Amino acid sequence: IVGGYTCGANTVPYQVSLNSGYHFCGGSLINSQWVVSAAHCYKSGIQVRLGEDNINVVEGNEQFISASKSIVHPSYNSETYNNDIMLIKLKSAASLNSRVASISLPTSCASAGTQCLISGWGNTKSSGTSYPDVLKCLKAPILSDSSCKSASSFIITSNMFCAGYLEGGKDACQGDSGGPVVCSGKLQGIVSWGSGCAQKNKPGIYTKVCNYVSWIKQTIASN
Ligand SMILES: N=C(N)NCCC[C@@H](NS(=O)(=O)Cc1ccccc1)C(=O)NCC(=O)NCc1ccc(C(=N)N)cc1
Ligand SMILES: [Ca+2]
Ligand SMILES: [Cl-]
Repeated sequence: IVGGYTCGANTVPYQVSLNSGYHFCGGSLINSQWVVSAAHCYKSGIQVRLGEDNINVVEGNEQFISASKSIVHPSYNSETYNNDIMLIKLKSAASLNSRVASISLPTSCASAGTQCLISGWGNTKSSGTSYPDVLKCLKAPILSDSSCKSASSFIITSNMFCAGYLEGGKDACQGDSGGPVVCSGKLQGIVSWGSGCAQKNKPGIYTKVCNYVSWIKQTIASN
């Protein structure tokens, strides 16, 4: 997260770190057994880490749980990042508490102008490299598709939205991938893709979770 702020320990209790020997992606806890992340975060040997603040220190509120199944969206396109979403089932149910909590799925999509909370342990610099140990947060509004398209020249599918600031300086970044965009207590976005980080006229692009609720629900029902 570039141009954000320190969240505060366990202030984003649905925020997950995916670990494969090191933190490599975020995720969102959607019930005691399932995590939503980005399809581009798929890899073998994922351990889900709940209750994290400092990812390099055991602070006492963590739960580390292996993935038992990973389900990449059937239509994930690794060139365009269309359908950039994945479900991860936990080997064991997380113990839910004030610091490890699920986040609700949308009942309907959010609109341009709505303010959202974006979080993760990704790069904090728009130029160069700095990875935080503690969770970072950013408030950012959803942009209209038309303003985003004209500003960036990006192709934005129906399953994507732009959020952030066209002026640059505030954005998600590498390492935030797969993490939450929460708006009015609903998981509306997943950190997906972009062009650099916090650059002018290059806002963050996010998987539009509202389009996947039926898929998530039926997948969970049958797995
Ligand atoms: N030609 C097409 N259509 N390409 C789609 C993929 C574009 C790709 N862009 S990219 O390489 O600039 C992403 C990046 C890599 C290193 C450092 C900063 C940013 C990209 O974003 N790749 C996946 C990725 O790196 N995702 C992580 C990510 C998370 C947040 C942002 C952000 N600025 N909000 C950007 C990338
Ligand atoms: Ca920790
Ligand atoms: Cl529009």
